[PDB]
Amino acid sequence: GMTEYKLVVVGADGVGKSALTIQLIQNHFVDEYDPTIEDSYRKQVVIDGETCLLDILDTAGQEEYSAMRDQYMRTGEGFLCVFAINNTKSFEDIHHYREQIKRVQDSEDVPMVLVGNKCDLPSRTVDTKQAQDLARSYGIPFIETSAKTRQGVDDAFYTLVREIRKHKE
Ligand SMILES: Nc1nc2c(ncn2[C@@H]2O[C@H](COP(=O)(O)OP(=O)(O)O)[C@@H](O)[C@H]2O)c(=O)[nH]1
Ligand SMILES: [Mg+2]
Repeated sequence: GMTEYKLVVVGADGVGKSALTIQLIQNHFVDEYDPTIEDSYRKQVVIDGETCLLDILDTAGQEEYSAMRDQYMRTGEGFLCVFAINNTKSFEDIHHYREQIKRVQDSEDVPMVLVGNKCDLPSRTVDTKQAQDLARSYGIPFIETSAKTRQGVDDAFYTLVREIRKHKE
């Protein structure tokens, strides 16, 4: 059976969680995707010559009960922690998402990547140094992305898979 990597995209409303997932899946930028919709996506990819499947939950932070949400948070192998480089509050919110992950996983060693999205925008209020400093503090990679231009999108998901492989070895 083809190895599957169960991945979970988390972060504040409006950082580009849906746009990043749809760019990876459909290879286009969606300007408009209902902020309250949480759905999973499955995509076959080749990472360093290994054919594998990514099983991705795009989270929406809604209150309504979802058996699927609970399952992915509990059994997810890797987390993308997304903020927007032009949204200081979304960067300030990252510590909350990391705490939620450690608690549901009951582990201090969960594979994670810090994702700074919307790097196409000039109005940057979160600099590369402060993002690299937070990622260093957590012992995780930092990747700059644009869902709009596709800059760093494969790099973000593929780096998370490389972190999961390391954790499995
Ligand atoms: N300029 C730019 N806009 C983005 C990017 N990613 C998402 N957006 C826009 O930011 C808004 C929120 O995106 P969305 O994917 O709904 O965020 P979510 O709430 O995290 O799922 C939408 O208007 C998107 O079109 C990006 O990389 N660059
Ligand atoms: Mg969304």
